[PDB]
This record gives sequence, C-alpha cells and structure tokens, in this order.
Amino acid sequence: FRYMPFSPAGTPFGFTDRRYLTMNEVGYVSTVKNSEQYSITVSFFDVGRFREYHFEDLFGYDLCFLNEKGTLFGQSKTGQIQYRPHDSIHSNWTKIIPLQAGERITSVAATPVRVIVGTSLGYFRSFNQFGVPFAVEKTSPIVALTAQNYRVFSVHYSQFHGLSYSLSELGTSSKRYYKRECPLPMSLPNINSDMKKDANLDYYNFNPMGIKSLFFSSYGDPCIFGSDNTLLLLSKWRSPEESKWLPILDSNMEIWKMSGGKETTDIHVWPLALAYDTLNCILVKGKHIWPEFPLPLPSEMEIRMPVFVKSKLLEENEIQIPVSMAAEEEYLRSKVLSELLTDTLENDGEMYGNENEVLAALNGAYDKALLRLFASACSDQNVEKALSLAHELKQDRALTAAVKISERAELPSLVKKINNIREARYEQQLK
Amino acid sequence: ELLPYPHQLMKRLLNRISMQSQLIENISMGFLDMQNESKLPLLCMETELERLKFVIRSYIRCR
Amino acid sequence: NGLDLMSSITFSQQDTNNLSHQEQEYLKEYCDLITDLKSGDLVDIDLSGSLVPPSDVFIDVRVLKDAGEIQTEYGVFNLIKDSQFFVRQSDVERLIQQGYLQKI
Amino acid sequence: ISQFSEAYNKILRNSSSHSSCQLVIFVSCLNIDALCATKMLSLLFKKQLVQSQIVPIFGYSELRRHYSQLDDNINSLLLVGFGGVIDLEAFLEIDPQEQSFRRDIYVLDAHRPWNLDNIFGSQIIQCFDDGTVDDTLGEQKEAYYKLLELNDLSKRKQRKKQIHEYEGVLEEYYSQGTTVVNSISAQIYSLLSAIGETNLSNLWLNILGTTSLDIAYAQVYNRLYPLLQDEVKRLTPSSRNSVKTPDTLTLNIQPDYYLFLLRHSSLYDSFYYSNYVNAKLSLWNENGKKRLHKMFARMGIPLSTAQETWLYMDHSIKRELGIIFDKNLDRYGLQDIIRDGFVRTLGYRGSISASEFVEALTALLEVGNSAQKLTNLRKRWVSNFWLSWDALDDRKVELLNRGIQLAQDLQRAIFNTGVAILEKKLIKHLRIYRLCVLQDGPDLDLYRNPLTLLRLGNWLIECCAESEDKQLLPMVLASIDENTDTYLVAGLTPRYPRGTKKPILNNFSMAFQQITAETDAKVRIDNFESSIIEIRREDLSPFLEKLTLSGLL
Amino acid sequence: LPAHLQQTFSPEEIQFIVENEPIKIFPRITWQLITTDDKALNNMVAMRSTEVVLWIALLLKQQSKCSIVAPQWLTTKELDRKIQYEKTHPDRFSELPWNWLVLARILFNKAKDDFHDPIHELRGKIQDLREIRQIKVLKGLKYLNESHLQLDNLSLLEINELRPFITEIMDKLREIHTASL
Repeated sequence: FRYMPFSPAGTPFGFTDRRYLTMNEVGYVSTVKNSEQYSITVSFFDVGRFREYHFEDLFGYDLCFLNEKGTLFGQSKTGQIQYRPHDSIHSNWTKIIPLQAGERITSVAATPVRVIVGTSLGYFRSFNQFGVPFAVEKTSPIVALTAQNYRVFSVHYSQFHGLSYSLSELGTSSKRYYKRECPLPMSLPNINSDMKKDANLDYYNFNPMGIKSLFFSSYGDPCIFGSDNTLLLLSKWRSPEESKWLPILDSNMEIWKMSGGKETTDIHVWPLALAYDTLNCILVKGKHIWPEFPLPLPSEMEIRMPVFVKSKLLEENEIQIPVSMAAEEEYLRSKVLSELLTDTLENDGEMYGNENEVLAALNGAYDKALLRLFASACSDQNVEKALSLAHELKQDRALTAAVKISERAELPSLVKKINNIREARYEQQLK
Repeated sequence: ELLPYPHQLMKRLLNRISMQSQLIENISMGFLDMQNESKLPLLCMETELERLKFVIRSYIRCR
Repeated sequence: NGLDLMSSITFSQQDTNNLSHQEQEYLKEYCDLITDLKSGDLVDIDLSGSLVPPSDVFIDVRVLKDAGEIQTEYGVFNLIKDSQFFVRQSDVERLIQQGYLQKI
Repeated sequence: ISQFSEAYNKILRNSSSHSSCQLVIFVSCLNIDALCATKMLSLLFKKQLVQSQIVPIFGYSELRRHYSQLDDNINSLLLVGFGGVIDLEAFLEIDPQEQSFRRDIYVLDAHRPWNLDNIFGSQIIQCFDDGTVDDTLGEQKEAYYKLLELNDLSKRKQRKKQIHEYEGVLEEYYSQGTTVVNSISAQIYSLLSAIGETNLSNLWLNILGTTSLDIAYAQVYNRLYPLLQDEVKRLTPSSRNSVKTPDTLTLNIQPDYYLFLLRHSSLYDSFYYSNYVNAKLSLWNENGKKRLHKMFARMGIPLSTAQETWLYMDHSIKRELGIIFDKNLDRYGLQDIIRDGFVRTLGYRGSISASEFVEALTALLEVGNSAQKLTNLRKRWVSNFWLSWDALDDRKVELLNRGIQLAQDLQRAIFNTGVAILEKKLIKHLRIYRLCVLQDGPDLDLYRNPLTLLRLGNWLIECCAESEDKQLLPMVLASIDENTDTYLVAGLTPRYPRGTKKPILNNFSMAFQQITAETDAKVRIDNFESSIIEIRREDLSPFLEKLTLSGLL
Repeated sequence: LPAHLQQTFSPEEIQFIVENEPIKIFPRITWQLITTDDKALNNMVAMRSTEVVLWIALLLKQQSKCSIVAPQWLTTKELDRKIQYEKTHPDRFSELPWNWLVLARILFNKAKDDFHDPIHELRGKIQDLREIRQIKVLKGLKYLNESHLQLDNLSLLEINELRPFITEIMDKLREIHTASL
C-alpha cells in the first residue's frame, strides 16, 4: 500500500495547476505554478496584526503546518525542511533530514518549543527551537498530525492493522504518554466502481484515509473529522481507561432541514475552527467539495445532536421542529457540555475569565429543558416516568418548580416523592 | 404646531455632555505624557459625543 | 454668522451695501442677538453652520485660491498654497463654510 | 544600513498621534515615476490611519522657501529623490541640537552619484541603505576615513601624499554622469512585500513607473523581466476565465507594439508614428510615403465597423502582421515592433495596456490648465500636476479620454515643426556635437514646460539614429518664447540601436559646473534637473567657445 | 434656520437613524469602549457572534481588524421566496426587512468582497425588487380616497420620496371638500 503526503485541510490540484497547501483559523497558504516553479503566497484573515508576504520556491515544498508563531515547510522527496518565523527576532534555519530508499516524509508539525517530523516508516525524530537533536524513537507509521502549542497527537495505520490514536506530551526531561495506541473506530471511505469517472476522484487520491480536517478545541478537547461526515470529540481524556468518543455534530441531517426537504448535493461543510459552540465553515456551492480561488464569507452553524426521525418530520409539516421534540435534543446537548466544562475548571482553571457565566446559563437551561419532558409525562398519567426525571436535577430551585407542575396535574402522590429527594440531598451535604 | 419642550431630560444629559468632554480632556493629556500604542479608544470616544452634539444642534434651530 | 472676521460684512454688494446700510443696524441687531444666543447656551454648542451630518472621520481635502497662516487653534495646520491635507473631521467644518478649502 | 522593515516601524511610532504631529512628504512633479511611487505610499498611510500633508515642489531653488521658513513640530520629513548630487546639509544649515536627534528626515534618492556624508556620518540624514548597492564605492574605507583625522617632516610628507592619493579617488569620483539605476517603484514595492499586502492595484501601480523609463534607458528594466513575470503568476486571481464579472480587475499578458495607443485608437494616426518607426530605419518622409502603401491601405479604414474591425477583427490582422513580420524576420530583422508587454482590463470599458497609459499621463501633465511672469508660470505646473494625480481612480473616465485626444494632436503638433527644422538644415556638426538653435518658428509656447523638450529630443535623437559609425554624440538645442532670452537649453544622451556596453551617462554636467563657476554673469541653474539650465543671448555664443575646447569626455 | 429642506428629511440623515442599529460581527482582536452606550468586552474571542452597533464596526473595518457576517436574509436562495408571495398578490407587499435599501448600499463598500459569491447575483436580485415595489405604488395612489390610506409595508426611503407631494395634493383637495359646506 503506497502512502500519500498529508497536510491539514489540504486540497489537490484537480483540473488546474494550482492548489492550497494548508488551511486553518489563522489563514490559508496557496501556491501558483507557472510552468517551471512554485510561488507560495501566505494570506491571513487578520490584516491588522500581521503583514501578507510571498516568496519564490525552488525546492517545491508541499508539506506545511501553520501555528501562531511561524510557518514550517517540508519536502517529502529530499527530506529538506525549513522553518520561517514571522517576527524579525529569530533567524531562518535550514536542515536536511536523511531519508533512505522508499521512506518519505508524510506529515509535519510545529510547536513553538518542539519540532515534530514524522516519516512513512514510523521514525519519530524530535527537535527543539534551537536545533539540538533528541533521541530517535521507532513506532507505527504516522499518517495524520495535529497540535496546539504543547502536545503531540498521532494517528497510526498500516496494511495489516487499523486506525488508532495516541496522545503524548514532549516534556523538558522525557516523553510522557497520556494515551498509547488505543483503537479508533473511524469509518474508511468506500470507493466503488462508479467513482472512477466521478469528478471527486482527485480528492481521494491525494487523501486515501478521507481525513478532511482535524484540530484541537479551544478548551483542550481532541477533535477529528473523517470521511463519514460526523464530528467526533474525545471526552474524559484525563483518564486512559475512561476515554470516550462522543458525536455532537453531523452535517448529513442539517443540509436536508435547511434545503426544505430536497435531495441536492451542492451544499457541504468544511471545518475551520470550533470554540465550544459553533463550527466555522464555508458554504461551497458547486460540484467540487474542495475550495478554489477567492474564498466566500464565513457563516455560523451552531452544534446540534443528531437525534431525529425522517418519517415523523414529514407528517408534522426551512423544516421546523416543534417544542416537545426539541426538549429531548436540548437535554442531550446540555448534559455533555456541562460535564466537560466542570472537569476543565476543576483541573485547569479559567482560561478567558468568563467561564462562570457560561456555566450558570448552561445549568439553568439544562433544568428548564427537563421540566418540559416532566410536564408531558404528567399529562399522560405516567407517574413512574416522572419519578426518574426528578433525580437528574442539579439545582435546589428546580426541585421547588417540580412540585407546582405536579399539583397542577392533580397527582398528590408525586408531590411527596419530590420531598424525599430533597431530604436525602441535605443529609449527604452535611457529611 | 409646536410641542412642549421636554426641558427636564435635556438638562439631565446636558450635564453628561460636559462630563465626557472633560473625561477625554485629561485622558488624552495622560496619553501624551506617557508617550516617552492603541489608537482605538480615543477615536471612537471623540466621534460619539459630537454625533449626539450634532442632534441637538438641529433640534434647537428648528425651534 | 461669525466664523472668520465676522464684522467684515463688507466686500459685499456695494451698490446695495448702502441700501441695506439702513438695514445693517437691523442686520447687526440680528448679529448682536445671535452672539448672545451663542454664549447664552449653558454649554458650548456650535450654532454657526455644520448642518449636514457627519459620516466618516478621515477626509481628503485639497486647497486653492488662499494663502497666509490661519488656524491658530486646534493645532496650526500651516496652510501653504495648493497642497492637500488628510485630516480628521471636525476641524475643517469652520473652514469649508469659510470657503478656503475647496473640495471634499 | 537601514533594514526595510525597521524604518517603517520606526517612523510609525514617531508620529502616530491625533494632533498636529504632522509628517509631511515632498515630491517633484517633473518626473512621472516620482508620482506613482508616492501614490501607493499615501493610501497605506490612510489604512494605517495617520495624518499627513503632501506638497509638490517643482524647482530646486524653491526648496528653501517651502521648508526653511515654515516649521513648528514636524519631526518626520520625507522626500522623494532630490539630493543625490548636491548636499542639502550644506544647502540648508541644520545645527546639531539635542546622537538620538530631534527631527529626522529620510531620503528616497534614485540616482547614481551619491554623497559620502549622506551615508557615512549620518545623524539626521537617515538614507535608504539596504540591499540596493552592496558596493557603495567599496574602496572608500580609507579615503575619507583618514581624511576625518588627517622626524615627522619625512613621515607626514608621505602622509599628505596618501591624502593626495585619497584626493584623486575623490576627484574622479564625484565627477561622473548620472542616471537612475533602479526605479523607486522597485524599492517601496519590495518593502510592502516584506510587510505582505495583497492588492492587484499595487501590482498595477508599481509596474507603471518602471514602464516610464522605457524611453530613457534600456537594460534597467531588462533586469525586471523576471520580476514582472513571477508576481502576476504568484498573485494569480483565477485559473478559469470566470466570465461576466464586472469587477475583479483581471490581469493577463498579450503582445503589443512600438506602434502605440492602437487599442485605444487611430490606426489612422499610426501613419505618422509608423513613419517614426521608419524614421528609425532610413527616412522621414520619402520612400515611406510610397513604402507605407504596401502595408497599410490594403484595407480602407471605416467609420462604424472600424469600431469593430480595428478593435476586434484586427486580431485577424494582428495575426496577419504576426504572419507578415515572421516573414519580415529572417529578412528584415527589425525588432523594434514585437514586444512582450503587459495589459489590464476593467471587466468592461475596454482593454487598456500600460504602454499607451504612460503616454496619456505625460501629455495631461503638460496641458489641461520684475520676475512677474515666472511666478504666474510656476503656479501653472503645480496646478496641472494635481489633476493627474487623481487619475488613478475609476472615478475619472470622461477625463481619461481627454488626455488621449490631447496626446494624438501634440505629436501632430511636435512633428509639424520637427519636419521644419530638418528641411531648414540648421544642424551643424561643428567638431564634437551638433548644435541647433530654433531661433523662431511657429507655436513657440509649447516649449516653456521642459517635459515636451525631452520628447522633442527623443524624436530628434532618432533622426540621427542611422549607422553613424563615428561621432555618436547627442545634440544641444535652443528656443525662446519669453523676455530677456531665458533660453531653456538642454542636452540629450547618445543612443544605441539595440546592440549599454560603453559607460555613456553624460559629460555636460561636469562642464555645467565649469561655466557656472566662471563669471556668474546671468547664468542660472534654478531648474531642478541638471540636464537643463538657462543662458543669456549674449552668453550662448561664448558658451560654445568654452565648450569646443574643454574636452571632458 | 435651514429654510431649504424643512418639510422632510434630506437623504443624508435617513441613513443616520438606521446606522444606530446593531448587527453581528466576527471579531478578531483582543479601557476599550466607554462610549456611554458601550458594552466593551475583554480580550474578545473570534468565531463568535455579538450584537454590535453598526457605525463603530464600519470604522473598525477601515483599520481592518474584524469581519462582518451578513444578516440571515441576504442570500439569493432566500429572496426568491419573497418574489412569489407578491406576484400572486397584487393587493399589497408581503414581507419586508423594513430598512433593506439603505442597508445594501452601506454593505457594498468593502463589505461585499468578504461574502461568498454575491457579485453579478445580488445587484441582480435587488434592483428588480426595488421597482416591483414602485410598480405597486403607482396603482395604489390612483385609488386615493379622502383622508384614509392603507400603506402596510413600505421602506423608509419611499416614505422619504412619496412624502413632499402626497401632502399638498390631498391638502389642497381637503379645502374644496370642506369649504363646500
């Protein structure tokens, strides 16, 4: 199985002689080939802070990774790498990584204190910001890399194995592992016989794994977005035996609801950045799923839990969702977000300074959405289902509101059951 | 025809337009003495007062 | 009503500047009255011009047909002949109505 | 010594206040490239939100009456190309006041002779010294460096001769002719790329100034044939045509000709300046007024479909000239016609290249309007300069064609008298040069403003651009319109028929120092460019007698 | 004492009452705003919405350190459904953004080169809708009764343009109706 050079959010050439090297929340890096060489132009979204520049390439650097401090270039054939800092304090440096026959650089990464270079045979060579070489480590072949200023996240895959994930940190004294080669059940792309004449064949040839984009969240949670169009977020990463992947977004249901129940395929989702509530994307309209020259304006898309029926939405009728049906989806969305925000503040603390107002508003909407399902259970005379819903309340003021819904529904036995929960929580609080 | 001149609210903010003119009066001068950076917070404050000052300029002339 | 050398209401229609000279004392009794309406405001609000609303804060302005040194207040702008500016908004309002600067 | 990013940030913090901390720039109007460099600098200062003040100065003697009299707290003066030759610090006294000084100018000089004090011994003159010349007279590390500090009867005697050895290398230097080696378009556009601002308007702007020097030198822009190519490909907006977009300003390349302004119009008045091209061959009127009638009146040139035939289906005929001159290539071999060139479009409103575009800017700068007449003459050229600077918007359309229809009569005006002074036969090769004095003809008014005079010479240097295998020396002309015989006399450069190997810049400015140093009997060098001076009527005849013997080439 | 344009507004201040309405942005930057109607924030976070007033954001776009999101009805796939509810209803105009015409003209000066393919489509999809409104307005005024009208959905601009004549015709005919008795 021949490998391919992978980059974050990279697009292939297609039917043109120009393409994008990389793309992220900082900006985008594109190249223009005019019959003999490549012209790399790096443009940013924030014109005020940094200045747009360009240069001529004489080596053909196709591998790139962009962070807040510099730009790293790499060559998959000769093994020559180059790091270019944006500020004028540090000078440029050039070093050539020795590569054997067959072995090629598939993915590169750059942090401000460590340099990560990965190969097709799985050699892990790490360098610092000054160029001092460290110990050489031999592991599984790396096909995908992502980082946000401190850690190394590697994805492994071979011909006699399957997709996995590893989480490590390059400390000052030694390498410490949070997660060591745990299996990742991400679905592989199913190329059929009719795809050989399709116009989207060029995207899968440059990226056989189907990994469109992958990045870390604003609060430190690992995220991945494969070819199955489902956004996966890693929950409970501080505990290796308790780590779980939770799907909180799906593009396949959002396109059908916004288009009025149609079956078109000209609308897609390209992930750029996600800071706990909205995935930034570009609405690409056309046959190709990859962007080209000039980028449209970014839109906002809030996350939604993929829990719907298809036959029930047609009978009840932009497609609109009723009150009663949306209470189940609001309960699932708020429960996942409140648990992750609580563990982040008790272990890492504040990051922006306004986390307490977000947590108070999220916990208030969590108890309010549960009361809508609680009112529906009392109307259908199901006293037993209403008892289990009362135990999921967090705030003490939510238990008082549950009594008033029960008295209005003429259920005196349900009223006394709420008071037993109140006496049990006060006893545990005094221990 | 003419309407009752709501004098009560007018003098209430007529104190305010004196104050923020004096607020930016010192804090620019504090920025000159500290200049041996950000040019945002001056320019917005300068334009915001005069636009409200523009409104009452028309409002008393039509009287 | 007074923006730059007000009482020079001369160089202005001499064949009728004796006509309205009987009306000048009527005219200046507007002008005297318009002064105390400028001062009798308890705060400093302009009543001399600036009727069009402002839009932006940076306006390219050119000059012609004028010379000398003017604008002793709000920083001297050092007006030389036929030389454009690029300034903020509120300064030129007392000069465009004066008729020294020409084009916005 | 001045890294390009450093001076920008340094000049940022020095005047960025919202008061009268006004930095002011100066520019000459006597040069086209001097304009276009400044225009792009202003607009980035707009979007970096700083207050400014722009003043033109047309005269070198005027500089005292525009700076040295009106200053209050200007810390940041800026200037475009004025003092490569004469030292301004000797021209204007500035005493050292308040090592970390209180007011610092820059300079953006574009000329070949430099001034050693302005780079070495820099305390207020922060010049643009970055990777422009790495060999800034590299032998100077001991000449002035031992001139600064200057039994010993035999030792100091040798030491005075070493100073005299240093004296000669400062005597042959500061005695060279001048050009512009590198355009001011090249520097500031490279500076902005170090900052990295992507706008095709900039890429449309910077190529204008280097296009202006296509008629003054040859191999300066021959170095820039790659630097035009890479940028239009690296700043590729699109791979497709993506048609019917009224915006987006698409950039391409198309071939083009010395026969000029064709895409704007007139294959009719091409007939004159086709004979200009045959004035580059062997004639001015005679054979061509037969010879043109094999290649031209082949098609009668219409009235309505000539809006379409010499706009559109002249592409069948540009191809046809393209398949005429390929068989005029191994046989004629005259390669002043086929050229690579550059073009732009606006989505609509016709295709306008940059070859003809510099032509409209020259003529529109010209027309478009004791010692009491020169003041009312000098107030004109500043004013009509001003209506050309705003020509770089889309907002000027029906004034853009005004210069266009102005240009195609001015050449018809200038050729009307050039054919006269030929047939008068008043060019006399005396010994060194040729002298011509236009004592009086018709229409003398269009020779006060000197920008027409270099073009008249540009036509006149090419009448003598035959073989001429001895005496390749340009001319000196003479004309007078106004009182007291002002006589804006000027010199030209010799030319090469596309074969510069010999270092031919100028010899006259060396002699212009000599005659000005003799008697000061009403001679003037108040005009800016050293290639133009003035003379009195009774002094031009002893001028040449001083010049026919003083062989300084 | 203007004495020039008194009975109506000039077209330079009708934009002045609409610029003081807030919309949403995408911020980029990190005291800041004490402008008596401020809501200054801290180090502001990108990839998020915020109700910000308009005129400061236009000034924030000239220094170019933020970006704008268009309002939710500014796609071409949305305006088409407006043109069908009116073409079946010649009685009146159906559904109105209420300040749409002055909103686009501000939005076409470095607020157009941000959005995803609006040229040769959006000015197509607006200038048609201007006249369809004013074709509707020509049939309405022919049906003029005495002292009672029905204008339900009009932009502010046509209100500044129907204004200075619609008064004095019905006012001058108010005399001959009333002074007859």
